[PDB]
Amino acid sequence: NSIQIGGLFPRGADQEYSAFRVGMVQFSTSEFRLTPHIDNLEVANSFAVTNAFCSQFSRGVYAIFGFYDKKSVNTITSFCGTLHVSFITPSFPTDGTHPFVIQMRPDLKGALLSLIEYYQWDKFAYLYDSDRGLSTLQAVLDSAAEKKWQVTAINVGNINNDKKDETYRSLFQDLELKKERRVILDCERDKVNDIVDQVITIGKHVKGYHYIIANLGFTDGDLLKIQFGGANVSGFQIVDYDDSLVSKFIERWSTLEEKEYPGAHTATIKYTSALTYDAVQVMTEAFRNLRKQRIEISRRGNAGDCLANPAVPWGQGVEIERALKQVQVEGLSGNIKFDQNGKRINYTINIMELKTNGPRKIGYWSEVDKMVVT
Amino acid sequence: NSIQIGGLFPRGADQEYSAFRVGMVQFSTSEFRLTPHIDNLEVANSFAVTNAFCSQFSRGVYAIFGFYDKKSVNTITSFCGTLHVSFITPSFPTDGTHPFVIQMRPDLKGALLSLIEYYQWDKFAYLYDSDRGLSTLQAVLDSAAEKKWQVTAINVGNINNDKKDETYRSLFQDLELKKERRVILDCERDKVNDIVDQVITIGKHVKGYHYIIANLGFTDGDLLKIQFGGANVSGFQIVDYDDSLVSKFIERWSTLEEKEYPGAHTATIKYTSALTYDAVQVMTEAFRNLRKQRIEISRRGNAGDCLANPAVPWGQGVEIERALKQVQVEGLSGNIKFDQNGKRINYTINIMELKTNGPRKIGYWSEVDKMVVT
Amino acid sequence: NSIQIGGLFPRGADQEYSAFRVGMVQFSTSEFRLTPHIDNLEVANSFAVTNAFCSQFSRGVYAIFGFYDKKSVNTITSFCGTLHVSFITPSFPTDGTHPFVIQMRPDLKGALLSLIEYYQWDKFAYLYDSDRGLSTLQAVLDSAAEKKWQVTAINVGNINNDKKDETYRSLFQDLELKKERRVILDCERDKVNDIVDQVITIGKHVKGYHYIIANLGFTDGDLLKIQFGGANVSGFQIVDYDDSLVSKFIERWSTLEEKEYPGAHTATIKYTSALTYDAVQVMTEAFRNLRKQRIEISRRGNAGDCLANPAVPWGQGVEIERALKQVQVEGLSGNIKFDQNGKRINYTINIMELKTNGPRKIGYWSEVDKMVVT
Amino acid sequence: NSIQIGGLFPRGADQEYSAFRVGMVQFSTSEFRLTPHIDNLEVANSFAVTNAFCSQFSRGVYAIFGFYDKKSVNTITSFCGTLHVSFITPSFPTDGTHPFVIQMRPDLKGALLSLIEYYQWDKFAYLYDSDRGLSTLQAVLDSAAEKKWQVTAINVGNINNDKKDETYRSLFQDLELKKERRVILDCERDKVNDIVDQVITIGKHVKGYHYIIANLGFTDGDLLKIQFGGANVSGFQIVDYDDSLVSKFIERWSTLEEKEYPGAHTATIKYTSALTYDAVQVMTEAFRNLRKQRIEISRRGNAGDCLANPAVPWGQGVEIERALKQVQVEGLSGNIKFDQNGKRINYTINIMELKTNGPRKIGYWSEVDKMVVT
Ligand SMILES: *[C@@H]1O[C@H](CO)[C@@H](O[C@@H]2O[C@H](CO)[C@@H](O[C@@H]3O[C@H](CO)[C@@H](O)[C@H](O)[C@@H]3O)[C@H](O)[C@H]2NC(C)=O)[C@H](O)[C@H]1NC(C)=O
Ligand SMILES: *[C@@H]1O[C@H](CO)[C@@H](O[C@@H]2O[C@H](CO)[C@@H](O[C@@H]3O[C@H](CO)[C@@H](O)[C@H](O)[C@@H]3O)[C@H](O)[C@H]2NC(C)=O)[C@H](O)[C@H]1NC(C)=O
Ligand SMILES: *[C@@H]1O[C@H](CO)[C@@H](O[C@@H]2O[C@H](CO)[C@@H](O)[C@H](O)[C@H]2NC(C)=O)[C@H](O)[C@H]1NC(C)=O
Ligand SMILES: *[C@@H]1O[C@H](CO)[C@@H](O[C@@H]2O[C@H](CO)[C@@H](O)[C@H](O)[C@H]2NC(C)=O)[C@H](O)[C@H]1NC(C)=O
Ligand SMILES: *[C@@H]1O[C@H](CO)[C@@H](O)[C@H](O)[C@H]1NC(C)=O
Repeated sequence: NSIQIGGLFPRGADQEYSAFRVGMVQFSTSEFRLTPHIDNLEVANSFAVTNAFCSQFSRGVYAIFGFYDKKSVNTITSFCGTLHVSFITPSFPTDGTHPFVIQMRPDLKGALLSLIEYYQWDKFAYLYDSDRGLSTLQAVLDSAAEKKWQVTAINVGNINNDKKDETYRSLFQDLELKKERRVILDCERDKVNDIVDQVITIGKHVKGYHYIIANLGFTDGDLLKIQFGGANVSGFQIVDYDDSLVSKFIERWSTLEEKEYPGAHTATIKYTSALTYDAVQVMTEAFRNLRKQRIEISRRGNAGDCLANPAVPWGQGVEIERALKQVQVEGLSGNIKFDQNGKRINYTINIMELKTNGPRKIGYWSEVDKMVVT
Repeated sequence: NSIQIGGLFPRGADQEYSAFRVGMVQFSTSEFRLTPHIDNLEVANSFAVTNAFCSQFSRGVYAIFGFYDKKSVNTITSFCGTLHVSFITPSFPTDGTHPFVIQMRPDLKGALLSLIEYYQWDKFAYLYDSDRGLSTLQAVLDSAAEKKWQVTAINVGNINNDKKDETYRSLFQDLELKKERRVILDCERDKVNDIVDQVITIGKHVKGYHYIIANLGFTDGDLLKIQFGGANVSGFQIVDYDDSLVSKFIERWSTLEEKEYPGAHTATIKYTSALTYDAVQVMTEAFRNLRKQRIEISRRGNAGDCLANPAVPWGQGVEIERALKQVQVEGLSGNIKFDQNGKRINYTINIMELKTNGPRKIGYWSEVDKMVVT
Repeated sequence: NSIQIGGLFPRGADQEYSAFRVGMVQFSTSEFRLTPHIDNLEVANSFAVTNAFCSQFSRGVYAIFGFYDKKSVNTITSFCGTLHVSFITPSFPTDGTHPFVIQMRPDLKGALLSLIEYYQWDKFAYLYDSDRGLSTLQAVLDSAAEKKWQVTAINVGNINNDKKDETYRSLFQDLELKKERRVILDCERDKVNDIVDQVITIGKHVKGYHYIIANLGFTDGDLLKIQFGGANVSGFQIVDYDDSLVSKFIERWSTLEEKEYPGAHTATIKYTSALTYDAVQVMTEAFRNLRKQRIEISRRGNAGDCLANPAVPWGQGVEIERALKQVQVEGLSGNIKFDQNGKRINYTINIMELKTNGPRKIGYWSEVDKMVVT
Repeated sequence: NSIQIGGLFPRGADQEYSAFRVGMVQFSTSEFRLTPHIDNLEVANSFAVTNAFCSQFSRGVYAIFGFYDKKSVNTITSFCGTLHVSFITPSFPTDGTHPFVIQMRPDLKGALLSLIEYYQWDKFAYLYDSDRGLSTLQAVLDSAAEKKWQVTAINVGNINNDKKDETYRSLFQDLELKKERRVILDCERDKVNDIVDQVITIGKHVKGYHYIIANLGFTDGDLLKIQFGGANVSGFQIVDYDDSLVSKFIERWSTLEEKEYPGAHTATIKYTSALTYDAVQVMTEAFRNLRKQRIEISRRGNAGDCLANPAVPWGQGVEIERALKQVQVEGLSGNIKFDQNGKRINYTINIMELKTNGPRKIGYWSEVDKMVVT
């Protein structure tokens, strides 16, 4: 017995595929090994996404894995809900419940607002980018209306990097004359690097400037640049380099080669690859459970076409979904347990503060409890 | 001749289809005819939208008319840009550049900001509905940062229709706490109607307050239940009922046998229906210019499917776009001229106020010239 | 042993006839049965009233139930007092003392004056209607002269359904001129509803005002519109929904259907229909008491003619009157007991306020004890 | 040329019947005669009024003359407007439009308010009775709210005679609370006489106190009982004993004995009798106009009864209305012209002021022209 799945990846994501492959070989059960059919593409292009989805569907697949973007999420969820097909993804959670989706990335509004309240903040600048949804923006606006914060929201994605050098100085002079020292960067890792580059270029990271990063990849980017800048820099992390699971994994990982396993001859891993590992873990766990419950959801014939009207659902997929969301596992990202919808719950996020010696875990946040300090 | 096209109407757009039929019968002639294949659907279901698009593309149409929403726009844009088939629509404009799309609804951010500057506001509230987009919210936030305002933003989209009575009351109570007299509603017609009902109920339409309907359909809502409260009320209009063309159209529209043409026996008309009328007009003019240019625009049953891998378009489509964006004509919305990206230009927006003796066009706004008073 | 009676109802009073039947079946048989002959008619047309009265007196009835108006009351009073035929009615009591008339409606003047003294008013407005008499107006004017008040009286009855909005708006504007915030409506359900709609339209139900509905139908009106405006709204009630008999009756009453029992599938009930039910109870009790006293009230022959000269009144009629003015029971309206003139006594009027949570009683008013607080 | 009519008179009306006979004489056209069937009754008893009406309608009458009060007017209006039967009366007009009713008495609100203004009044009192309608009271309160008056209204018709000494005493003492020196008396003849008697008893008839008689007969009561005292006293006069016609009539009125013509040997005549005279005159004139228009209105004791179901009128009746509301003569009351409703149009009232010498005509009030000076 062997289950066939479909994988969707962007054009330029080597480390995530490396993690997927190493997880496949590690967790490979001689009882049943998985056969993934891979499709690389431009995740933003919804046409290519739909073409790939239809191709995987015509191949008779029970579950799909891959990333989605802001311009490719609604079609994904709609297809999954209409065909009752399972889509696993470490990408940003959806702006609301969406059945038949497995979110391996935890929310961030909670821990972020907790950190804010903890540092006793009342005024700051939220520099955001429309890449992972705008739920955090709406969340902070609501919490500002609640606690009466004088927050200033500013988008940066529409600004061309070419012309985004003079407007930068303009807005920074505005912040200086307004004394907007506190900032929150809800942007992508690459954009975060670009912005810290511009900052080091202007040197506006003097004492008082308390920078916060609204992402889980704190140690992923470059922080040795602002290490000794005397600037309050904070962030979150989801993978703990302290536990033994992560330690043995990173051993076996950095002990690899960048020839057949790109982006794997180092230590600093990206939370995306860790969530891919955990997703392979949960997938094999759910398939083992389905095989042990005496349930054979194996389709006799091909699932057929996607655009074929009317919709052609099937209950074995509903059982698959109920199986994925009936799981409780450990991985590089900590504890893993989903609710009835598909989100991830019972998790912990390690808060980190940048210092001269380097980053230090200054506490942890969870859902049952608020932010904790150690 | 006889040229066929498609229509992607929602389930609940009757006035729009009525105006579509009206334009079809009026602008029609013997030079050729327009054959629309219509589809009434759930416009948020990206799966259904994709099915309808692929269908109308298999039939070999030359263009498409219809609608979309935040949960269906990227699919349409990518499909049209990959297949080079055009797509006309009165729905909200795309937050960016997108080819093979003709957007009939002009932008609103500019006129809104000009009006706010005219009234010289510094601290106010903004009630938005996530279900329609947030570009305007982001624009106003940027302008506030650049102008030191106090914008209290609030989402009213997640509010179901089962208990949306105490929610608004608590909301406006909280606003009264913050001493919020000035408000801006960026919502559809039904939502603004409900909000106004609750305002009246809590008696918040009296002198001292202000309201601004961030929509081109000012006189389309039941603006009479508040015309006598005593509160400032401003808004925007795109159809000028004091023009010759609008009156000559109403002469035939108010006598249309509503049973036959739903939502027709009246003198009011939603701006979506007017933009649909203008859309029929512009596509007719474009195909007429094209047929009168000595170009072979013959297309046979050689399209087939939409998921063709590789996906090859037909190069004649690019011509239609070049001809659909080279139209400079007048209609219910006023002047109509498009740019290279499909957005509208050289347009006018009548800034209206509400007085006890009815609304009155206090001024006009444009993109080349800022707000103008009279 | 079926006892014949008559009934006079307007054209539009169906809830009242429904309650009449409910009562006829509740007290159906103690030692006998009843038999009503109904007549619907324009009650303000004294000609039809006279025709009905004469037709019923010809059928040899022992009593009569029905309504009247300001312009159909002297006819009833005279005919009854000359022919010795009782007349039970919930309509407005007479502007004086008249025999052979049982007025089931209590007087509202005393409680209204006590309430006005309680709120300590000195200058206010009184909106009256030429519908049920001006006795209240005369009483309040006299008490004003005796207490140095400033009453602004306005008639709102002699206006058609063609300029209502203009009339009410101009009226309340004239009020605003005098800075009048305290108002008293002596109108009925329809008029108060219209006035409330209009005052909401102009926004005068907000904090800083005070209204008093001078009718026992406080809850019977639609107050849900102004429950949240923030303005005082006082009123009177005669049926305590929080009682035992009222609760059992409303349980038995809301279960019925609007097909056989119009206006009998709700939780509320107008004081007119409640008084109708109580009147059925009164008539039953009186005739049963007569049967207990062993009185053969049978006619020796036919009643005769309604206009016979010399008009001869059958003596037994007098005794009937006594049995109607001697009974004391407990019903919806409360302690039902009459005096030697037909009026009501030992009654209780529950004063009510409209708080945001809903109409919550504050006290009660009696004839021996003035307004009580609670 | 022999017409039978009906007359309704109170039990105690002498001057009115005397004038009726004198008029039937002075207009006994040799062409045709008017045979009256007279009925003396208690006009405050709707039963007797209706019985008499039916008796006269049975004997085949074409027109009916008589009086009524606030307790018998709606009966008359309904019976007439239903059976299409004319009813002439000098009694108080009807508040509204009631067809088939000739109202020879002019209204009084106009001249009354015009006088109030001509004397520059701002605050005063108004003692009325409930026996002739509250129209004047309502008009006064309306024009007060419109002209910012401080008016103290009182009802003095609900009190007996023995309890007047104390009641009137306390009433006047309270009236002096606001130091009232200007009062209006909209009462009957006996009422005003008792009022002025109690006044002189209390001694408040001295200068400073201004009284007004709100009626047309400011010559009949004790014009001299309170004359001496220099106290401002005013009044109205519909008749003018100086005119030639009135003098030629009074010359015979006085000479005429009292036995066969009770209440006749005098020089002053209660306005009711003058209007009775004018009524006979106009009825003769109308029947003459009809007999001249070559019209047959043959009617007799065949029309049937009053309570017939369904009450059917007869066409030839309506014409008589057009024959009474479309005539014009010059009698005691002056120019007589009616409208489509039945009331007068172009009457000329005279004003009178009392001095130690006697009454003196001040000016005259009309409908088109307001008060006038001589
Ligand atoms: C940057 O990081 C340093 C790390 O220690 C922060 O230092 C201490 O942090 C607290 C809170 O994070 C600061 O204080 C608060 O103190 C003010 C009084 O100044 C009080 O009103 C507030 O209620 C709150 O308790 C404190 O000033 C700061 N420094 C010291 C010497 O304790 C620092 O706050 C972080 N932010 C910046 C802008 O440096
Ligand atoms: C509703 O609209 C009326 C329009 O009359 C607004 O009255 C407006 O009143 C304000 C008062 O602050 C005026 O502002 C002023 O101009 C004078 C003279 O330059 C200046 O000295 C003041 O400091 C203030 O800036 C405003 O001009 C006037 N409207 C217009 C069109 O001129 C009323 O405020 C509006 N209601 C609300 C709630 O906004
Ligand atoms: C409305 O109701 C409030 C609360 O009952 C009234 O406020 C009272 O008004 C009197 C004046 O008559 C004040 O002395 C009191 O302090 C007020 N509060 C209380 C708790 O008694 C108010 O007057 C009423 N009328 C209006 C127009 O608001
Ligand atoms: C009573 O009548 C007299 C004259 O007949 C009125 O008198 C003068 O009238 C002018 C007109 O406004 C007033 O300004 C004077 O005050 C009047 N003089 C006096 C001595 O009163 C008078 O106004 C009338 N009213 C009263 C109450 O006497
Ligand atoms: C805008 O449109 C109007 C109407 O067609 C036209 O007259 C005007 O020239 C246009 N503006 C420009 C800049 O072309």
